[PDB]
Order: sequence, then structure tokens, then C-alpha cells
Amino acid sequence: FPFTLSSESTLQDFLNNNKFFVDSIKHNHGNQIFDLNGQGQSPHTLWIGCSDSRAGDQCLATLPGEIFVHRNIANIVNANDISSQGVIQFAIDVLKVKKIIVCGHTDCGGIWASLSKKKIGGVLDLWLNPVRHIRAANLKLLEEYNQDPKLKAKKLAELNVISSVTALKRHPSASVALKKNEIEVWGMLYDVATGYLSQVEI
Amino acid sequence: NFPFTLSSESTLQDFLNNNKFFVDSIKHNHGNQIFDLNGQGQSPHTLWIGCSDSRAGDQCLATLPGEIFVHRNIANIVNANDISSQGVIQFAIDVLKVKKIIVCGHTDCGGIWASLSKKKIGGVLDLWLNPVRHIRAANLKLLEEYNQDPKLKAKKLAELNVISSVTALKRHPSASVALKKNEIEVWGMLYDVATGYLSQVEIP
Amino acid sequence: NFPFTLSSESTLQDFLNNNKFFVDSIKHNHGNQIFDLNGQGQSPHTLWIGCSDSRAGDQCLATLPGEIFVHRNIANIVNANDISSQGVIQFAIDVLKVKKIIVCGHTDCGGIWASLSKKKIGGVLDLWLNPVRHIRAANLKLLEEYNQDPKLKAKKLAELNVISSVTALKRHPSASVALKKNEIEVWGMLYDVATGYLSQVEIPQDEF
Amino acid sequence: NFPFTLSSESTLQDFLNNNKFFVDSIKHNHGNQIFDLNGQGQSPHTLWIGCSDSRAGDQCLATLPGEIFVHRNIANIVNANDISSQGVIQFAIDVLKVKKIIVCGHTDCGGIWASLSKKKIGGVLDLWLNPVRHIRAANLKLLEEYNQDPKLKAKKLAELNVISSVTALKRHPSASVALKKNEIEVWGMLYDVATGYLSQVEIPQ
Ligand SMILES: [Zn+2]
Ligand SMILES: [Zn+2]
Ligand SMILES: [Zn+2]
Ligand SMILES: [Zn+2]
Repeated sequence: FPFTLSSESTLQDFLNNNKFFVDSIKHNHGNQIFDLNGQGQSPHTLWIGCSDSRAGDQCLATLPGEIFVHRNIANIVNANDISSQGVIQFAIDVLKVKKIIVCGHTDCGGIWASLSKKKIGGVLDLWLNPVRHIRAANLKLLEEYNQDPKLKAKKLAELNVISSVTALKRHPSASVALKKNEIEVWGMLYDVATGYLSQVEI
Repeated sequence: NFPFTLSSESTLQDFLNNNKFFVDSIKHNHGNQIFDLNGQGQSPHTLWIGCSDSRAGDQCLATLPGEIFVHRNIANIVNANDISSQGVIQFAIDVLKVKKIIVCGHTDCGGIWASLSKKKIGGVLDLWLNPVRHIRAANLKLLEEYNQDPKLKAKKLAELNVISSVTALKRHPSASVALKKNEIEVWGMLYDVATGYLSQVEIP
Repeated sequence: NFPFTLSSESTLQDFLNNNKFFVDSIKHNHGNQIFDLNGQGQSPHTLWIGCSDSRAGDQCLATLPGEIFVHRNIANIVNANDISSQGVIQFAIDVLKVKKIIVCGHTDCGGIWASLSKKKIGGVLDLWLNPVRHIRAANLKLLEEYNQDPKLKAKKLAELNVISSVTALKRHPSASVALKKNEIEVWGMLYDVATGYLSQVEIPQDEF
Repeated sequence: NFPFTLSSESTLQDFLNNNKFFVDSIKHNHGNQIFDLNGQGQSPHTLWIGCSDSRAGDQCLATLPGEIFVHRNIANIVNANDISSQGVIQFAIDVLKVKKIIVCGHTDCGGIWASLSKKKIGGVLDLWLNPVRHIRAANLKLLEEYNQDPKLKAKKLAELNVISSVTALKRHPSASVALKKNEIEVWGMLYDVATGYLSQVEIPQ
């Protein structure tokens, strides 16, 4: 379409996009940024967000070596998910990030599925359980946005962000550094139709 | 406090200023066309599995929002016991019907280097990395026809790890059916953190 | 050696000798009927989830082969991202169509004791047991009401753990459906290691 | 009703009653001695890893409580990335110091039959069973030599699966150190569901 790449696009087409990424960085910064990249990483921020192609840490327009990223379906931080827990562990314990952003977004597939109770199948029903819990736990509140789907899904999306932030703060290395005031934590919402990022109230 | 767009000392406002740029930048080049398409759904053409590392993101493909479905974790490990990986893989193929999948490791991977050391890492990480530890053991001293240079051992390990993840990805139910119907293609790649260059890994 | 049927020093043939007795015993009491049924397929009426502990097995229910579908792991933890447990539950409900599910903890459970401590174990077990450490953390005050007797404290955590596993089990997509259709029944239980007796664990009423 | 002790329509009291029998039966033969030992701790000599199947089951060894540490899961898969199994093995070897580990497959195993097809099962089971589908693929020419009797096809696969599980078990760090110290024995077995009999599987060495 109006996108840089397509289904039909070739391997070389991909490598052309990548040669552009290098040329652009080099054009604005010389070799200095890859020289830094190539010695170590010292990112300032951990971003935890949905896997969704339209959400994504891109929205912050940072350079390589600024943001440590974890992305998964519906930006769920669960204590038993070893994928999340390693990333958080490593981010706080090794990289010493000073900010953590948990970012959800509008039109989230996990959020919408969790509202309409038809079993998705495979492993997805299990993966989404905590969201299905969050909806059940907040039924009255959600009910008050009943008269508009997109807003109910959005309220749920926000509740999910808050849920993930609490779980994040209860992480052992997080909880320590948080109370030593070494770290800062934010919930956010990404608006898919506008590209704007707003802060969730916590 | 950097040649980077943000530092540790930045503000919520500063952050939000970067995002205002992102939006203005997209609008400058494309008008509302993207955020209009985005706002009515996603139809990405590619799934990207790579490392969480702040240098080796999918950014290195310079795509716009709406093109690439992403998962990132420590050392780009794909395992069938991991409901996170498999959930993503499943959704991408069956629902989103992505036509390309990319597994990307990269040079200077902390997970890979740790997998090469003696020192127990601690917590959940040492367990997380066991799959890589197994790959080192499963590959001779093919790893160190190179113990003359640390960096090359790391790179070969990283590539073996990519190959590991790719094979696993291919044995996924959705993947094996898609690949047999020739309805999807699969790539393993390495990002050189020092150069910004992506390259292909040959998959056996 | 010595009250027990087999020992460390036992032999393969000794084990096979026990198995010979198991076969002869069932044929003595039921003739050939059971092994003929077994041989034609399984139709168990119950799923049992309990701890691996050698003292606490489903044999405490004195059933014959073909009755009880069994999963056993350390501290009878049922967690929604553990593919082992969730496969067992999906299969039992969907395919076997069990009518009863029992989640059964027990007293002197080592997973419980380990979780009451703060000392790290090692290997996988500190992470396996993490759900239990959480339950203990979320009931800290309730539990410290049993500082008078550590044994009763551990017994309480064993119960909370049962309650946690059951609740997770019921949130399984196959289970939640079967339940709301009243096609299945779910029991928390506790097994007293010292008496061989099985008690029912009171499970919270439906709250969401 | 059945020829089995309990039914789909059996009650809670009814279950408690079979448990009451269990207790009575054991004190009848052994006094309070088993439960006294039990009550103080556990010292099992054997770890059993086997299938969840209601017909299989470590009861085929006719042991008293306190002898055998048990793990059971679908098709008795011992996989290095499966933490349920890996915890059981660690604890058994490192803490309980079991002297024997037994991996037991069985005939008519539903996980085996499902791995013989490549029809998708759905939910989680395609993933769970993947390492067995692998085994099928890597032994295809062999398993097809059993085409005319599907049941002996499933038996061979169930034996291959046992060999694979035992191989993974022995690569467990606890196991490996124990194995090299001649501190433990590991056995593959198969359980014939139709006959109640247990046989040994020849494992490579
Ligand atoms: Zn989403
Ligand atoms: Zn890395
Ligand atoms: Zn126990
Ligand atoms: Zn079976």
C-alpha cells in the first residue's frame, strides 16, 4: 500500500530498507551512534507493550541504545511468565534502567477477544486469562461504558495496563529499586488512530 | 545528556515531545493515510522475533506502523513450552496471516555471552537461558575453533541460537501447516550492533 | 527393607514380582474382566491432581485401574501457563469427559515447607514454587496467626494452595464451560499423611 | 454402576468411604506402622515417571505409601524445557536420593495415537505432543514396517517415546552426576494395559 514493504517484497527489498536505516542514522550522526552501540548498551528505559504492528516503541522515535523492549500479546506482565520476568530482572538488575513504561493501546486484539467470550483456541485462551479476569473483576465499571463498545474496550485496555504495572511493581528487583527510589514507572496508552501516547492514571 | 534523543533524566513531557515528533513526522510524509489505516485495523505482512536488546530492535527495518508484528525477549529464544512465543506465532499465522517470519539475533547478545560463562547469573535468567546453554553443549568445540577470539565464538553461538529458534518456530502447528502449503516463508537473520547491518543466516 | 514391599536394594525381578502380584490380585478378585475392559479403552470418572509425594498418591482412594485420570507434580500446583497441567485438564474434560475433578494437597508437603522459608533452594524449584510463595505473601497475617505451631501454619498454607489451584483449574476454558453447564464437579481435598485420611477443603463461593 | 469401585454418579461420602477402606486395609496388614513412618517424613526408593492414563499408574507395582515418588503427565514425556518434570527429577535425585528412576510408557496410549496422526489436536496438546510427533518423523521408515497392525505401530512408538524420555532424563544435571557416580539406576519400561503386565524396554548404552 503506502507502507515501505509488502507481502510480495523480497529479501533484497528488506535489506534495502535496512541500508536506508543505516544511511539515515549515519547522515544525522556519523558513525558515532554505531560506535557507541558497538561497544555496549546503556538504555534508560524499559518498554513493555503489545505485539501489535501499529503500537510499538517506534512511537517514541528514539535511537538504537535508548529503550530495552519486551513486547507480547496484550502487554501482559504476569508473575508466572518467565519471559516478562527475565526482561524486567535484567533491565533493572543489569542495565539499571531508570524508567519503565507499560504501554497498552486502543484496538488491542487481546482486549477485544477478552470482552466477547468465544474461545480463541490454541494457547491464546490461557495466555489471555488474566485479562478475562480483569474484565470480570471490573464488570460494573465496564458496564458503565456499555453504551459504546470502543470505550468499553478502551477502559478495559487501561485496566490491563494498570494490572500489568502493579504486577511489575511487585517484581522483587523492581520492588527493591522502587522503594530505594532508583526507578520510575509509568502506565501509558497508545491511540492507534492518532499516533498519540497518553498517560494511565495509577 | 546524550547524542541520543532522551536520557535517564528526561521527563514525561520530554517523552511525550518525542512522540509528538513521531506523529508530525509521519503526517509530514504521508498525511493521515497511515493513522487512518491503523485506526481501522492492522494487516502486517511480517512477524519479527528478536532480542529485547535496545540496539537490535525491528527499527532496523525502517518500516512504518502497521507493517510488522513483533515479539522481543532475551536472546530471541523460541520454545514450545513458552506460551508467550507460541501465542504470538499462532496469532500471527492463523489470524494475521503474516507472509514472512524473521528471527533475529545479533552481535554482543548478553544472553549469548552469559551462556558462554561459568558465573551463575541468578534468578529467573539462568533458567530462561538454559535452552542456549544446551546449544553450546550440543555443538562440539565448533564453538571454539575460535577460542583464539571471544567475539567470533559469540557470533557463531548467536547464529546457532537463531537456527535453534527458527527450527522450533517451524515445528509449531500453525507454521508447519503454513510452510507445507507454501503460504509463508521463514528467515533467520543477524543484526551487527556495530554497523546497523542486517544479514541472513543459512538454515539447514 | 522393611515394612515396605520393596527397597533400595531391590532388583528388577523383585519389581516384576510385585507387578505379578498386582496382576494376580486383580484376577483373583475380578477375574479377567478388568484387564479386558482396560484393553478396550479408558473411561475414567475422575481427574486427580495432587503432589508427587510418595505417601499422598491417588491410591488413597482404593480404586481399580481405569477409574482415575492422574496428574501429579510438586505441591499440586495448577497454573494457567503450565502446559503440562493445562493439557491434562483439557484432555480430561474435553476428551475423557470426567465428571469429577479433585485437587488434593497434603500435610507435611515439602513444597509448602520450602515456601514458608525464605532460603533459596536452587535449580528449577525456586521458580516452580513461586506461585506458593505468592499465596503465602498474600496471606502473611493470617499465617502468622499460627506461629504458635509451625505444623498448623504449614497445614494452612497447604489448604490455601489447594484453594489457589482449584480456582485456577476452574478458570480453564474447558472447565468454566463444563461447570456453568453443571456437567462437572470440583473438589478441594487434603490428605493427612500421618493418618491416611482424606478431608474436604472448603472452597470459596463464587465471587465474580 | 460398574465393576469398578466408584461411578460417574458416586458421591463425596462414597469417595470418603473408599478412602476409609484404604486406611482399614493398611492397618489390618501392617498396624499403625506405615502411617507412623509416613507421618514423620518420606524416604521413597524409586521415582516413577509415567502417563496420566487411568489404566497405567504406579499401582501396577503394588507398593505401600512412602515407596515411590510419582510424576504423571500425558504420554510420559520427559522434556528438558518442561519445568514440571525437571523439578520432580531434581527433587527426587538431589533431596530424596532415590536409587531407581523408572520411566514407563504403555499400550493404547492416547498421546501416542494422536502423535501417529498429524491432524491437529487443538488447544495445548499439539504443542505438548510435539516432541512425540518428532519421534514419529525420525523413525518413519521403521514405524511403517508395522502398518498392517496399527496396535503394534503404537506400541513401537510408545517404546521409542520411552527411550527418548529416558535419554532426556539422563541429561538432567542431577541425573548425570548421579549416573556417573553409580549412585542411581534408570529403567525404561512399558505397561500392557490389556494384561496388567509390565516389561522392560531395552535402552541403548
Ligand atoms: Zn494489542
Ligand atoms: Zn541480546
Ligand atoms: Zn507435597
Ligand atoms: Zn497414555
